[PDB]
Amino acid sequence: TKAIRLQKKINEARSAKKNLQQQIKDISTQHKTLSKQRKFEEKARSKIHKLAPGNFYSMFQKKRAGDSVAEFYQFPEEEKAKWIAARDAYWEKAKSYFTPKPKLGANGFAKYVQENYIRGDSLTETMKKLADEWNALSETEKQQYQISKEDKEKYKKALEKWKELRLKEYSDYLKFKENYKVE
Amino acid sequence: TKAIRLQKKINEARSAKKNLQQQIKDISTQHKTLSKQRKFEEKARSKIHKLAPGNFYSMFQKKRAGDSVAEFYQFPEEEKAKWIAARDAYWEKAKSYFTPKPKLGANGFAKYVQENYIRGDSLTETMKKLADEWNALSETEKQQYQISKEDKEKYKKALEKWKELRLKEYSDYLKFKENYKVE
Amino acid sequence: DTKAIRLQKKINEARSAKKNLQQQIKDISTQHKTLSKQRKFEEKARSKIHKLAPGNFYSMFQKKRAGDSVAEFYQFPEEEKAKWIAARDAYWEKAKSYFTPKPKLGANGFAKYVQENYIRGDSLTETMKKLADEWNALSETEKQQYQISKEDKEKYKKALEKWKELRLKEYSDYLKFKENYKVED
Amino acid sequence: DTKAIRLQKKINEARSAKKNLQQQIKDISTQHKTLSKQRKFEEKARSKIHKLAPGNFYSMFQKKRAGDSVAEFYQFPEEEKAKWIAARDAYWEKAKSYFTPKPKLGANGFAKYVQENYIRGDSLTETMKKLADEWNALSETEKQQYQISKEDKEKYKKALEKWKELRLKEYSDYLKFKENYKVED
DNA sequence: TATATTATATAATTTATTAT
DNA sequence: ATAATAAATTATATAATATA
DNA sequence: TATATTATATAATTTATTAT
DNA sequence: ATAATAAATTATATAATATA
DNA sequence: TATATTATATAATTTATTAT
DNA sequence: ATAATAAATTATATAATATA
DNA sequence: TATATTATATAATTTATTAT
DNA sequence: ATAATAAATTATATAATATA
Repeated sequence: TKAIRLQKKINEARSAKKNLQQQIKDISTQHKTLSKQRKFEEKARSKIHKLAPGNFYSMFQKKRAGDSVAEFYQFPEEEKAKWIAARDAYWEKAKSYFTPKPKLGANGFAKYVQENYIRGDSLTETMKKLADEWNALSETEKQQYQISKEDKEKYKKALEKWKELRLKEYSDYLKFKENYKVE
Repeated sequence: TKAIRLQKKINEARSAKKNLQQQIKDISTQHKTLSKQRKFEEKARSKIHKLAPGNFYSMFQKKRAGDSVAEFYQFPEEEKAKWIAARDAYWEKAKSYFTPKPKLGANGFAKYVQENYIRGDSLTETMKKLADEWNALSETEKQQYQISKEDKEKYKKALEKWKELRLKEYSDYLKFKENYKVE
Repeated sequence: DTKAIRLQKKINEARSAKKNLQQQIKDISTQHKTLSKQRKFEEKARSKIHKLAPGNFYSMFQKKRAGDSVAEFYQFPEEEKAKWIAARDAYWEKAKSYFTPKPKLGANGFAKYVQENYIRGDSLTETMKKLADEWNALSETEKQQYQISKEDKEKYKKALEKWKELRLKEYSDYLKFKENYKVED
Repeated sequence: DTKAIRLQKKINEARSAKKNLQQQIKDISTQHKTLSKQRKFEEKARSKIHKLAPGNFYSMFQKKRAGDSVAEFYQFPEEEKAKWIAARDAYWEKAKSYFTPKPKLGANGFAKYVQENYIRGDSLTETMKKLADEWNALSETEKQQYQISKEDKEKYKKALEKWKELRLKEYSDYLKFKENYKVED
């Protein structure tokens, strides 16, 4: 019974080590899923940039993309212009899917420049002169040029809803890009 | 909440690994205890051998045992004989603590030699002649020279009780040997 | 004999070879941390120089937490605030003297078209759009004229190399300045 | 450059050195199993030769389980049993011919006293006890006469060495005999 | 550094050996 | 089997290396 | 997928037992 | 040493688990 | 061999750059 | 800010090595 | 007991925002 | 580019856990 108890403890240890191995594999699988999710959310909110024409052409050739752009460099002017116009129509359709990111309000000296910039001024000269005016302000004079807590929370709410909808917009864009014929 | 769940799984994994480390240390400690127990039970049932005189002398000198036996080799005859007589009295007292192991009954050809050996015979000649007689027996003639199942189970019961009491006897002997003054 | 003799020799070689492996693992770990420190320093020595905020200036001279330090700087009077701002500005002049601004690469393609063909315009967005229309109406060899030659590219390569070098020494001198700078203002 | 160059060289040395360590671990494992097989064979080549049981003899010639084989051998008739016993005995004579019995070391101390001073006795236990009384009544130099000289010890050392050698060849020949032995009886 | 190896230093026990 | 001894073998203890 | 464990299934060896 | 065995112990092989 | 590294091969995206 | 491009940087995919 | 992690606390840098 | 900031992001340091 001494060795019986000891073997019983050995068997519980081997079972416990098996449960640990399963939990490690479960956290690894879930971690890979969350890493893919984070990558997707990063691309779905990124800055939308007009696709270059070579990348368009490699999108439409099932050969490898690099060689396709290389062959696109040697193209004549006429086929190159046809590809560029088709790429531009695709660009209009593509940018349609996305909503531009909510901008935050001008604050402090930025708001001062927003209010006291007058049309037809040297930007460097106006910025420096406005800076000299701004620096001479007392701290409560500056404190009235800040964004209220109400507008800050409104921008928080708008950025939050946009962080949501850019996910769905990006998915719709990806479906558009996979199923887009030149036509 | 994705990362919340994932971290929760990571924390359960670190707790589970801690429980596993504790269980491994528990089985290691218990394993060492059982190994000491088995060693003790092995010595408590071993064959009792009369202690050599040098080992006696090293028992009684708190210097290291090997050097003590080495100094005991160079001893004169008189002190050597005093140590040997004291060791012999210790041997009588020591062998008193132990019960000799139950012998199993003679079986088969051994029992045949037990029954047909007659006093004053060449042992090699009697053993060989009895072997020639034995081999010529039929299988049921041999089968009556075996130990009955009843006596086999009786020897099992006796060896079992002895395996028990040799533990207690050995412990009493160890207490005797630690607390024994020559006197 | 020789079976056990060979076996013992290999067992000794493994224990020595295992110590050698353990040493290389910590040495490559050491060099990896060192080369990373080397990277983050050469990165800081080349970044864009930004005028230190006054709260950060005030926290530089107090051996306390930076958050607590800037919080104490916000509640300053207007005069004390102006004195710290003037001291921070004298510091910033002395600091920006140490650095060389990064060499820019030449304008290429449409950027060079704007650089060569920009005429003063009251509306910049219409001006850039008009230059875009002129550029797009150009042929491919007309556009190809507006690219940077290999000579200008290699000159910028050597300029960026010498600058990446010298910014390390500039940053080292700046750090010596920042450690040994008494407020004095 | 050279920071990363040195670091990459050490990282490559560790991965090669790690393969070298993995190889030595399995090689020392291989040699350890091999040297253990070497030990168990030289051990079997020198053990005391015991006449093979008839059930084990019968199981040698059947490609079945040994327990089942001896069970089939127990239920044999007396005549068939005698035939197998005679065949096993012819086998045992042919087998024990292959081996040399182990050289014994000379009797020493009280054993040599018994070897030199044993006179025929009807009661052996009283005889050994009487020799014990004669021995114990001897002085220490009288006892010291009855020990084995260094010359006889070294002769036994060389004899045991040559025997430990030759028993390997004897056991090898016996195994060739046992593999190539047809029952024939 | 606790806590397995390992190893190496020392003591305890068994074995061999005589005869039978 | 009785019986006695060194030698060999095994076991045990303590120190060193190595691995959690 | 080799390759330590490990475990356990089967066989091989050794032991004990008579007498002494 | 003589000799024949059941039984106990050890060794080897085969199958399963597991950890490189 | 599943299943982390890693690495190396290829594609996607951002940056710099002109003027302001 | 507008706008256009190669180049650089980053990210992604696939293949190889290594570690459970 | 160094020494990877790791985690999290604090500080440093960069970004965005106005105009353009 | 000019310039001043809150805020966001990244980097560095300090403290805790953990695995050599």
